[PDB]
Amino acid sequence: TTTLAFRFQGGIIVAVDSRATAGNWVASQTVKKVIEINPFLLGTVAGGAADCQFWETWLGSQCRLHELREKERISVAAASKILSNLVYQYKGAGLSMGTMICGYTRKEGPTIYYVDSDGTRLKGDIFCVGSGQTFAYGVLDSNYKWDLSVEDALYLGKRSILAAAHRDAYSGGSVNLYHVTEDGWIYHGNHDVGELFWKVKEEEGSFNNVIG
Amino acid sequence: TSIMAVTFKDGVILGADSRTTTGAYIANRVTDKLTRVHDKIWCCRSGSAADTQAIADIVQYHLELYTSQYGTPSTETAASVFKELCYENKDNLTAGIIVAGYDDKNKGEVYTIPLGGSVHKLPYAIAGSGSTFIYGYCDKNFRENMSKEETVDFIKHSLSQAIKWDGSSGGVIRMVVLTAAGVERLIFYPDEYEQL
Amino acid sequence: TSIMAVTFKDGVILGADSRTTTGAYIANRVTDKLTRVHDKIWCCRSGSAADTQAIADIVQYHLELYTSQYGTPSTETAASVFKELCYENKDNLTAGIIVAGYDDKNKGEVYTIPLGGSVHKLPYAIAGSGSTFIYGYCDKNFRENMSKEETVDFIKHSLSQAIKWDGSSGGVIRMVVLTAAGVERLIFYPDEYEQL
Amino acid sequence: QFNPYGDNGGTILGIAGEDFAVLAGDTRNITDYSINSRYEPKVFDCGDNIVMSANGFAADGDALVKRFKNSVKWYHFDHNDKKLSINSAARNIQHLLYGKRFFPYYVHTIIAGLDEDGKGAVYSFDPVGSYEREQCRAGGAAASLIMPFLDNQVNFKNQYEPGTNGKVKKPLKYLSVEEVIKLVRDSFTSATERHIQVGDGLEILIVTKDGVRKEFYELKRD
Amino acid sequence: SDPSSINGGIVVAMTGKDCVAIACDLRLGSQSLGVSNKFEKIFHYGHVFLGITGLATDVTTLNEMFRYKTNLYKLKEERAIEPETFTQLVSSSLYERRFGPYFVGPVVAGINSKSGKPFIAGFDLIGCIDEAKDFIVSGTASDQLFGMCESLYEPNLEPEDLFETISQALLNAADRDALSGWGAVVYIIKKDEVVKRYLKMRQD
Amino acid sequence: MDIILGIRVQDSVILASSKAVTRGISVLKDSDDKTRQLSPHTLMSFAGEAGDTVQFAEYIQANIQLYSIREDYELSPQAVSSFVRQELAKSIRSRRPYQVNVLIGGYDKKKNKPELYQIDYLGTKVELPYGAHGYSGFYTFSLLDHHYRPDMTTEEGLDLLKLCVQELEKRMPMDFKGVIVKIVDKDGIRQVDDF
Amino acid sequence: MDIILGIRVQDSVILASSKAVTRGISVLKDSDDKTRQLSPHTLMSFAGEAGDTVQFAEYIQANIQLYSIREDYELSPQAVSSFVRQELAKSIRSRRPYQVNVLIGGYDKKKNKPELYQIDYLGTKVELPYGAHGYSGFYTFSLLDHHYRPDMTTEEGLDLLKLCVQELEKRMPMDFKGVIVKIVDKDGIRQVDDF
Amino acid sequence: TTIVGVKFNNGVVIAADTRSTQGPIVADKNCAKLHRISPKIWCAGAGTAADTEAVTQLIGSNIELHSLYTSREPRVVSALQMLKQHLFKYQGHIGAYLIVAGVDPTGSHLFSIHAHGSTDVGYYLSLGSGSLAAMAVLESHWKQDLTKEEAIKLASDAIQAGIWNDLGSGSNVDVCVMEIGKDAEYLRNYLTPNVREEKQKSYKFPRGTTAVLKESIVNICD
Amino acid sequence: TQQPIVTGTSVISMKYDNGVIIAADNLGSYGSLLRFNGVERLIPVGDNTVVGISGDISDMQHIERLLKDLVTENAYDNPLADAEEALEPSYIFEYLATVMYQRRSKMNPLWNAIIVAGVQSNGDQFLRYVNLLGVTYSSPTLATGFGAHMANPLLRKVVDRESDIPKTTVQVAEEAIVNAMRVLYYRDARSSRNFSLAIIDKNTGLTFKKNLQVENMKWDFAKDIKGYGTQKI
Ligand SMILES: *[C@@](C)(CO)[C@](*)(O)[C@H](Cc1ccccc1)NC(=O)[C@H](Cc1ccc(OC)cc1)NC(=O)[C@H](C)NC(=O)CN1CCOCC1
Ligand SMILES: *[C@@](C)(CO)[C@](*)(O)[C@H](Cc1ccccc1)NC(=O)[C@H](Cc1ccc(OC)cc1)NC(=O)[C@H](C)NC(=O)CN1CCOCC1
Ligand SMILES: *[C@@](C)(CO)[C@](*)(O)[C@H](Cc1ccccc1)NC(=O)[C@H](Cc1ccc(OC)cc1)NC(=O)[C@H](C)NC(=O)CN1CCOCC1
Ligand SMILES: *[C@@](C)(CO)[C@](*)(O)[C@H](Cc1ccccc1)NC(=O)[C@H](Cc1ccc(OC)cc1)NC(=O)[C@H](C)NC(=O)CN1CCOCC1
Ligand SMILES: [Mg+2]
Ligand SMILES: [Mg+2]
Ligand SMILES: [Mg+2]
Repeated sequence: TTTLAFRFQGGIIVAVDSRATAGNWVASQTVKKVIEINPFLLGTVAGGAADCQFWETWLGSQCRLHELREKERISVAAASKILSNLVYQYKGAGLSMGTMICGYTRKEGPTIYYVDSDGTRLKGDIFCVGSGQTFAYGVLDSNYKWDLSVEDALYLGKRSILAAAHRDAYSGGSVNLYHVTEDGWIYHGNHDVGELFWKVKEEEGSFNNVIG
Repeated sequence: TSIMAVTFKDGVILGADSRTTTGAYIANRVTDKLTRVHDKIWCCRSGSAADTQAIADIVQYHLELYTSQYGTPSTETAASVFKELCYENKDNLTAGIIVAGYDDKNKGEVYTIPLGGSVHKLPYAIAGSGSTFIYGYCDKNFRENMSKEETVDFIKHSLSQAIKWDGSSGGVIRMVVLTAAGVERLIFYPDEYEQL
Repeated sequence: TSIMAVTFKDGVILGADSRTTTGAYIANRVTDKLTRVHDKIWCCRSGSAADTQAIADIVQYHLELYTSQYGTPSTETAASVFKELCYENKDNLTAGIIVAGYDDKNKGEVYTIPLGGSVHKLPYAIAGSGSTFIYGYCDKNFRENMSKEETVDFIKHSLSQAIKWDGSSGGVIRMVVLTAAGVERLIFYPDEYEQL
Repeated sequence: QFNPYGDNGGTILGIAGEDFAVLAGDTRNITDYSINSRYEPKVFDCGDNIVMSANGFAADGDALVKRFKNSVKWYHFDHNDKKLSINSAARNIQHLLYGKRFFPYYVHTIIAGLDEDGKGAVYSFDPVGSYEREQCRAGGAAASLIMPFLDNQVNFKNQYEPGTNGKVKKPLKYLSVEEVIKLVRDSFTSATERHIQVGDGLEILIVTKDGVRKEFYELKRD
Repeated sequence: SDPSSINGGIVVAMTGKDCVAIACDLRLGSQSLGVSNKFEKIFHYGHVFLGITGLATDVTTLNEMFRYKTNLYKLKEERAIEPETFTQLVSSSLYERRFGPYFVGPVVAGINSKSGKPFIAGFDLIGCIDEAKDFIVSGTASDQLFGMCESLYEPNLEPEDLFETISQALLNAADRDALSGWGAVVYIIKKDEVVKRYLKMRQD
Repeated sequence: MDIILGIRVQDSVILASSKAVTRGISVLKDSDDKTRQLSPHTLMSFAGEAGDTVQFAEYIQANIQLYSIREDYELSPQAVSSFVRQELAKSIRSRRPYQVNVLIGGYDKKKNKPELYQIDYLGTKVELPYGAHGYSGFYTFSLLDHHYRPDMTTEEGLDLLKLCVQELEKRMPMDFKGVIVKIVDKDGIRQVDDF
Repeated sequence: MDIILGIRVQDSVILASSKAVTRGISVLKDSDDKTRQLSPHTLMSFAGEAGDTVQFAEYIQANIQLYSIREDYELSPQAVSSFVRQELAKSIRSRRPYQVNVLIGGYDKKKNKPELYQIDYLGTKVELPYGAHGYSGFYTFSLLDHHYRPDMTTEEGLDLLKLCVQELEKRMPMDFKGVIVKIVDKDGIRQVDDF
Repeated sequence: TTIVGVKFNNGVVIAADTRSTQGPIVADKNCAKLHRISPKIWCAGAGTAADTEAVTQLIGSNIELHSLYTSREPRVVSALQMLKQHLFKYQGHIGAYLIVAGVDPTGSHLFSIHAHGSTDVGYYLSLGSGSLAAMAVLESHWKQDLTKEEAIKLASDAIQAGIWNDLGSGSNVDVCVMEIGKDAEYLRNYLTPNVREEKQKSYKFPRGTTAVLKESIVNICD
Repeated sequence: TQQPIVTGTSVISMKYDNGVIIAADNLGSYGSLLRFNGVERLIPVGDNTVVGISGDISDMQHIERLLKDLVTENAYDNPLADAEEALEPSYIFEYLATVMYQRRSKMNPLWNAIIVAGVQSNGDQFLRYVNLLGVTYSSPTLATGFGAHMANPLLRKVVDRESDIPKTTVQVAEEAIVNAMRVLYYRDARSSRNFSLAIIDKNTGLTFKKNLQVENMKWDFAKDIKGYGTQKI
């Protein structure tokens, strides 16, 4: 995996790859690494596939029970802490999870929370998680500004995954884009790296290391 | 240890050496490895002293409680209680036990219980470290329905060889005779058996 | 392996089973473990087949070269060459060899060479995995200055028991008779020896 | 030390069509270099038009299928004989597998059937419950041999339209049951040639709205 | 620390009607990190072609070594080495390093100039020759290549058809392996002409 | 030893190399030059095991300088890199291998072209437009994939290099105390003093 | 988690705590506050195993806050530290111990005295004029042995603290992204925003 | 592997399967395990494939030089002695398990050599992963005074047992008959009971399916 | 976590036209020591099933007791205990298979390989295997231990697939089994000459044969074999 999400002027961008690995075996190229918890909450997942899949789906159930009981949508902080407290109970047992709970609420505004399987929980503006996080960071950090447009921010998130998909052997397949606003999350399509790479190379004039 | 039990015409005889070792040091050279679990049901103990001892004590307790309720137990029943302990606690036990007893109906009987916890009813049985050296001898020389004197000679000559070759075995040769007559204890010293 | 060599009135007899094992599989059930290093100096091989084989070949080479220069070697000389190889390469060898030969002066002689590389001259010798089960039997039954027929019976009965108890031993019982008369090969099949 | 796992070999294969789905699997069962059975089926009809196979360690595989079959039974009792949809079955299986997250079922599971729109569906699982719906999946020992062939022939990967300068991709289309069974049979004969744990026989379970049909084919027995 | 799967890569060779094809990917990485997308694994000495997968330092070392040996061969024999002879030379050289081997999976391909017969061969790292009528595979996605070749291949393919088959075998195998891909090269070899094509493949 | 980068542009090769020499919980030096001039138009940066790095670098330097005197002629960057690779290729199967990774930046005077070679301690040589050893690559490669163009000037290359160093200073765990930058071109080797 | 310092002066306790949160070869965050307010006049900084640190800190915080509500009274820094020590002393002989080291800086309103306690994950409590956990101590203790005076002002204490941070930034291998400084005195807890 | 050797009236016959494996993958479906040491001394090899090839060639080379030196046809015991002394020197690290057989002026012979350098003599022998399957057949059907045609049948039947029942053995049966007074006849692929069935479909692609980036003519001439 | 102590070797079996045959030698080995020679490893359950067990003998004796107890439990409140509601081979197998897998799942296995041979109430042949891991499989021929490597190849020459079962008579099937037992005696170092054989036929019922011996053995060729290579005497 490679997953990122960053805060900016126009809300939150969230981008993930779609590759699953079993060692050097490519298990899948079409996997979903963004879980839609509710119309205002997203959860990215990296690490052990089942651990991620099982506990994030479980998190969505706990968030549903919260709004039934409290007649109010759960905060991004509270949602992330339900998950971080859960994985902390399993600390040492060998769970592998690198998640990012992204969403908007009235009291918080746009918020991102990094949560991982050894109990770390961090609020922040920019995070990259997964085997190819460093590759994504390289492109994202060097082009990031708060004043990015929704159009430019979406592209930077897409381009940062593409960069990692290229270099990281354990990332690729396709890019899944999301945009979180005050009105909720908006899906911005699946982008296959098979076509996206050559499209980006030609139009952007980048990737000169590759035989064109 | 070298130990053995042998059925014969009038009943059964148990036999054992008297050497207990902690490494190459002989902790006790006059050990009594023949132990009573009931009036006419005895056993030979090989392997861990502590384990065989703890087992024999529990068996003796069970058979005493059996006798209080249901009268005298069979030799098979005694062996079954031994087995139950040895089998169910096989992971924590190093005990090789030969059970021998005299009923009036069933006459002499010998059951051997190796490390695993399996039961094997036999005409005669040999066990312990020193038994390896006398499989050849005991097989060639054993006969069914021997006399008391023949069986005593068979055990004496066998354990004599087992002792001669096995460093872990030695001292005196204790024996216990189980018949309708009663219970008889025998002993044989090095000066006698060594020069057989 | 079960192997043995026994001196007697007219000379010496070597005896062996025929089972070669790779684990619990019998690779060869008709092995010839009795090997000639000289006209009337033979040896029984136990332990690693490859090692005992390589050694026996070197000894055969040395004794052939000895004969070319100094005439017929003694049985002691043969055992000394075996020892020299086994002792000096003890770290890399798993070989238990019994050397047996017939001189006209010294008559029958038996030398046993265990793992260490030590030499031991004996009236008779037993070795290999299956020998453990017949120490008792062989000690009780061996006599000095036996006849040829008595010694053949002694080896046959002994190896029969060794085979019966040892899983690593079996097949046929090969024997080699070394006397002034010459060299005689004998064989004995399961149908005969099993029911002794 | 006692090792609770073993490898019973073999290989399985699931392909989804427009109004059907197939789940195929060789009938060979092995341990180490020995053949245990030349015909031991591991593709099962579990009711409600769901076929299932859990290839890898047969003991764990049989245990899982047995539990899922039982899960279907109690779904009927507890919910007024309602039909278990393929998507619901998949989620239920995830919980079965993940239930033993820290002492897993050593099996690559595949189920096949029809979705609630009547279209062909193949779901595939890892040993600890991770799952994903696909048009195509090979599982088991020879999965690495078969899977790329399926990518090429079922999903038309790396295939471009002739004369379009590698610009237009070959268009995706559903395959007929006749064309799918051809790919299955060629996949298994190819896998039999190069993998020692695959052979003896091939058993295919086809799932349409009408029910579950079976087909058997011989494979090389070496 | 498994020499055969640090750098990654694949080679595949096929026979056709009066022709042979040999192909390879272009990736060189250090485990997860992709480093170079220009690293070719196929070399040639006269008309004999050699593909080499495995540890990249040895791929380079062996190429330089076989160039060395084939050059001296040509000077003394006064003729170019043939594929059958070269195959033997490779096996000898690899087995010479029996207890300290080059961690490679070489593949010889070429047409015998005298008889005109298409020839391919593979080796394990220790020199064992694997001769084949149909095809030879090598590298981190060898399982994948075996599965692709065994299904896609058919005998007596024409050069233009053979190109399509070998290319599709390599591409679809490479996409299921993390350490292979990043570009590909295919050599189509006829009796007295050789065409080299760079394939367009997904760059992840 | 940790961070060594290389960027080949239109008319030159630029090598950046970290200044920190750490041992244990102490930065012993923050002005270390992790490079040697092999010849007037060839520069080699290095990183790896302590002691091995300099010992290897100076050993190569001595050999190349010996060649230059003997033939009264400068060896090409390609030739030097091939020599270096072979030395490392021998090394790896020695009793104690050199654990040294290197970048060889050189200007070929016959071709009038800059050349950058990346060679690891195994003897794995590759010619690249941009290179890096160690953990640096995990950030810089993707960054350069995006921002690098083949026809850039030396000044553009330095700005591109600043962008790498900034990213490393932001995301790398260890303090590497900045970098020493050196440029290799037709006029030889020179050091950028203010970086 | 890595660098946490503490300096008790005449009328206050000053806690410095590094901002870097690193995992693997990536600095995930450079603005992390490694402290919790246990009560209005008691502050606890913490460092150690990931997850354990915050989980422990918040657990203590909850307990102290519960006490404050129940008794309508603030617990003394000595009492809080004794409670914390006992929790760690239990922890160390648990199935999975908290691997957390803490500094407890507090102002005792009854004594009108600042107090600094250093407690490691074993439950080893000590009252000190200045304290540190991890590798920081190996530099700061000797530095403070020299420059520290017991009658210093808060402003003098901050300059003394700057001298520590400078030394750590110079000699520590890892980039800890500066520190967040907090002062505990008679008027409560406040943060120095410009450091 | 599965390899066997059987003695008969006027000579000896050896046989072998033709499967080569790397892990569970069949590397070669038709490799030659029967090796010529001299014209009338042949060798069947099991174990590490390169070691059986290399050791047999080396000894074969030295046997040829020895035959020229002595002006005599080489003997089986010479090959046996040279092989076992070589294998023993390397303490089993050369993983060659051989069945050596042939005819020479002394007569007909049949031996087996293990990797560690131990040799056996026999009328019937079998080595390799399928030696137990083969030996089962040999033990059931072997008798004294076999004819040539009976020995070839018994030998090939023993190899078949390995082919079918052992996963480490497969494909075809190679045989070599060495009779006294006659030339040794090497019967390559004596039986071929594992022919691949016709594929269901031709996967010949439409020309232009693969996308290309560059073309160039390669110069092979001077 | 166990280690087997006193062990039983190969159990071999096959189907024929009207029923099944199963056989197993009477040896209880103690490592390389051939300790016990009177061990019965075929245990009949009712008059229509025989369970053949290899591996640890203490665990075998435990399984004996479980089967013995299963017959008793089935008879309780069951007027048709010797008729329609009698114990089937398939019932007996599934019970054991459940136990074996439960024990391996608790990391405390019954260290055995088991073959349940029998004939169902409707005349169908039942033959199925289960081991310490809870692995189950069925085939026309089944064997444990060395039997799997040596017996199965021989028995599969008789019945190679399902369609060969009606073509195989009890005379042919029994001859193959007895031959296989001889081959195992030649080649298995932990086997004995004495063995037991059981035939469960749908017509003639259960025939249990005790104290059989391996006979017609070829040993005569041994006398000609001299040395290990270059020896003539
Ligand atoms: C990239 C590809 C790194 O591999 C991502 O982290 C990716 C994330 C992801 C998220 C949701 C769904 C699919 C994939 N992770 C994987 O693909 C993951 C990598 C991984 C494997 C094993 C691990 O050990 C704890 C940690 C990470 N791959 C898997 O989970 C694969 C499909 N499953 C297995 O390997 C099955 N194992 C998992 C561990 O338990 C034993 C069985
Ligand atoms: C002979 C010596 C060897 O088999 C007998 O079995 C003999 C039997 C015996 C002894 C006394 C009373 C009744 C029966 N056994 C011993 O003498 C025994 C040797 C033995 C010790 C430990 C074993 O494994 C657990 C197996 C055999 N000796 C002892 O038990 C002595 C008293 N104690 C020790 O050696 C200390 N042991 C305790 C157990 O753990 C290892 C260290
Ligand atoms: C009985 C079987 C056991 O002591 C005999 O000693 C017998 C002696 C013999 C056999 C054939 C010809 C002459 C003499 N030995 C064997 O059958 C022997 C058993 C054995 C193997 C290895 C040993 O340690 C090195 C000790 C005993 N069998 C073999 O040598 C067989 C042919 N080979 C193997 O088992 C493979 N070994 C090679 C050596 O390293 C371990 C694996
Ligand atoms: C059967 C097939 C065993 O499976 C035979 O013994 C066969 C013998 C053979 C094959 C071809 C030509 C002559 C003889 N053996 C193999 O094919 C052999 C199997 C094997 C692999 C590894 C082993 O561990 C050392 C032992 C046996 N396969 C090979 O030798 C293949 C070609 N090479 C490798 O697997 C790689 N070498 C690397 C160096 O270490 C040995 C394995
Ligand atoms: Mg990638
Ligand atoms: Mg004594
Ligand atoms: Mg086979």
